[PDB]
Amino acid sequence: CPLMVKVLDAVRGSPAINVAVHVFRKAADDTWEPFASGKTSESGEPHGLTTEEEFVEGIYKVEIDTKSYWKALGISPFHEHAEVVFTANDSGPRRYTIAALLSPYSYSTTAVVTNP
Amino acid sequence: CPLMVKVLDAVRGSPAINVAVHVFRKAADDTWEPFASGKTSESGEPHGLTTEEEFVEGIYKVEIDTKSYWKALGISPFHEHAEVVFTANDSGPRRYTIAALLSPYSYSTTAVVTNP
Amino acid sequence: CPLMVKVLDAVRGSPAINVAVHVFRKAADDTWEPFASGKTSESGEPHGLTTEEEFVEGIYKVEIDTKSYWKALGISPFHEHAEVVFTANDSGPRRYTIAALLSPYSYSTTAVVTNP
Amino acid sequence: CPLMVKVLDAVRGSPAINVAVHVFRKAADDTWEPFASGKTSESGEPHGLTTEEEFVEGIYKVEIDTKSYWKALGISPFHEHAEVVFTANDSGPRRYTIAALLSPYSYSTTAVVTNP
Repeated sequence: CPLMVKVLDAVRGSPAINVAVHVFRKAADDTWEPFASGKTSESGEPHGLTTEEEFVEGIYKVEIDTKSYWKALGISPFHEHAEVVFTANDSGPRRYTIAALLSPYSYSTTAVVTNP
Repeated sequence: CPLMVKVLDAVRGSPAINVAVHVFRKAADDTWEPFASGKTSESGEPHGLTTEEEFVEGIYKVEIDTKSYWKALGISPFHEHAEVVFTANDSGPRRYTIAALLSPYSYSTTAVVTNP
Repeated sequence: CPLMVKVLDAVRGSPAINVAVHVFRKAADDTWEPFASGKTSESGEPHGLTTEEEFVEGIYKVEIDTKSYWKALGISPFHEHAEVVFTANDSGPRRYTIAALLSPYSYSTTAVVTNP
Repeated sequence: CPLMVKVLDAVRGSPAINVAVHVFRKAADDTWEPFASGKTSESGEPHGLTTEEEFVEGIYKVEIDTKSYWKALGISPFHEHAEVVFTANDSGPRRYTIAALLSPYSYSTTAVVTNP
């Protein structure tokens, strides 16, 4: 898969299960059009966000719904969500893995880009 | 100041000077209204963002312009920008410190909230 | 595998290839005895550090040689190395994954523990 | 002060008060010699670690006692402790700020070095 997102819970030391991930694409008119949507599973990854034939070049926004993940566990988090905005496939096809690591009051993101 | 943002460079080990930071406030109408803006100075921070009587309750979005700091250094970074979205002063007035730690391909955000 | 370490490069957005990882075990006499040794490969993981039959309970030290990885690329890093000290298998058998994310002047570690 | 260490709590969003921090100095003989020690106060930092004429060139190891801060809060954390090992004042005198950001299962360290 061209796009992979991994979400980790830094307070409980495990993958963040059922975190909602929404991918959008900046559409011609500077509008963000909905491009993919999933919920992480056990592993911490949402399955099959896109395919290599639809994952065209563009500016994608990956938005992770962090608020809801810590409110169901009883914690009141600082952020409303986590988002990553990046230009993809501009210089040619790559595979991107976005890693988010969560804590009620901090989050880190890292991209690991590869040449298929 | 009620809102302070500190931006740091993890490649060269110093504060990121002249990063533009913009603060918006979600307006009645789900609209983001510009509410403050500044550049990081020698210490890694934009001065005077706002005042304790302007900083009222609301959903605030802090946008750090990441791409322009790495590009001026010869680096082609992953992210378009960095943004932090949080609900402020809900519970009563506090002092928020946002810290941003930058690398071409990764960034962390941490919030330190202080007593009303 | 019971023990897995993943090392990532936050400045170049890829796995850290050829990073030396040494695992020790606090031996009866508070001495650290050498327990395993590897070098990461493409993926960012050293292969086969230990087996489930030797990975007994104990206090393990995972030491990552970060200095050498950034000096060969021309950068002069802040830390001499990165280390993670943890108690393993105390409450029963688990699988531990240690993730280190690197930058000349910062590093983060995260453990993702699982019940085999 | 030439050496300042700031320790922060990522679960509750505040500085970690009363974390014990110890600084050692690798002695002639590859020996670690105790060289300073303190507890984080209300602001997340131990005061007076050392003085500009005691802080000379050398390999320094800063050890943050992580396990005891999480255990006093009812949390059973992953790491025994946190340590930062760096060569100081090599190149001439500078001011180092070490920041530690804690979560039960993850920690980050960042160094901010300032002009001789």
